[PDB]
Amino acid sequence: LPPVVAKEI
Amino acid sequence: GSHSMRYFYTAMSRPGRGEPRFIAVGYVDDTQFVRFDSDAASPRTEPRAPWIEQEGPEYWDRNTQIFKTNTQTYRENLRIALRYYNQSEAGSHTWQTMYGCDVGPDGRLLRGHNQYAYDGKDYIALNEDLSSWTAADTAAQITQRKWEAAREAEQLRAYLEGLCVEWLRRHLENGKETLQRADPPKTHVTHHPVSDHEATLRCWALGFYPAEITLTWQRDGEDQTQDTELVETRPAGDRTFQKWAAVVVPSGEEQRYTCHVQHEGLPKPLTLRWEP
Amino acid sequence: IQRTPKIQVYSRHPAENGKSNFLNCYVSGFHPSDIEVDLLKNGERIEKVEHSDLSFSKDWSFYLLYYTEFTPTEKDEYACRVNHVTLSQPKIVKWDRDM
Repeated sequence: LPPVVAKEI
Repeated sequence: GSHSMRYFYTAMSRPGRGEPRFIAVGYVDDTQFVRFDSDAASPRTEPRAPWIEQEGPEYWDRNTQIFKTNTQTYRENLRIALRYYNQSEAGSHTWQTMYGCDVGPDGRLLRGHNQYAYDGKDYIALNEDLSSWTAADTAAQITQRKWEAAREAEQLRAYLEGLCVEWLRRHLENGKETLQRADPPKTHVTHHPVSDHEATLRCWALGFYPAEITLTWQRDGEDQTQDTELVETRPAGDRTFQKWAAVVVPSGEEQRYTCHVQHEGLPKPLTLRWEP
Repeated sequence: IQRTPKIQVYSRHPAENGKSNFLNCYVSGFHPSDIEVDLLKNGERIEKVEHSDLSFSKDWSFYLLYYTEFTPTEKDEYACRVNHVTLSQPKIVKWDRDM
């Protein structure tokens, strides 16, 4: 499974 | 024998031409197995390697859910970046991210990766301890304190040490026939006269996998680094790669030259010479 | 910033006139990602040309492989034409059976 990028810079 | 799973995300703004495009691809070593493109008619994660196809619909829909979320998060990152760098909304910009876990022969994590680049420039990266960050500039420092405050590194650590390596081990098992098979390079030396006093000796390596390889020319046991022409390893299109190293030698002296080939698919380092 | 692409034109298998093969144009080391690539046959553009999914190297530069099935001959000339924001005019690279 691909990593979740839920947090913005 | 040391393997890795990697995901590469690219998000690009294009003012006046719709919302930013988001593209994601996944690899196991040098084999791509998945892709996602927000620009596709009906955006959905698609298989790019035979062995992954057997995964159930749960896997695929979960993938699409993650990528659609990532698509919106990166559109926000593009908007946020304009503020961090005092840039106009009229220009096109790029965000790139790499995630990955390297595993050793026994399947345990050798190390995890997570790096970001804005417009092709390093921005922020998770350190090897998978607990801290390294910011490249003052804008990235903002992101760093922001991520430290939300303990993002801890969630990433869990993924890298958990899911990443578990799925990599699973992919390696299902795609064993190819992922765990090294294909040695087919090698030969060609001769091309350039002048009456000189000629080009080209050492070829074809049909090999993985891409990692070493090709060097030696003149009487001495490496000709500075005088060797080496082209970037290139994909053949059938999963294998190609590469060559050439050297211009004085006519008659070619026997003082030997081509050395190192590849994990070879029992031992090869040594070649032009055979007229 | 901006990086101009490197170009390599070559076939999948050693070329043998008459034998079906695959013509490749591999572009790498470029940034930004927008790029136009055409495979040429005697100056004209081949219509059915496919390409790999956008990806990039550790230095963040992008790479793509454009390919088309083809049967090399003695006289047919093949080439790759690339255009990128770093290029004033399209760059053309001829296919050399020995490269």
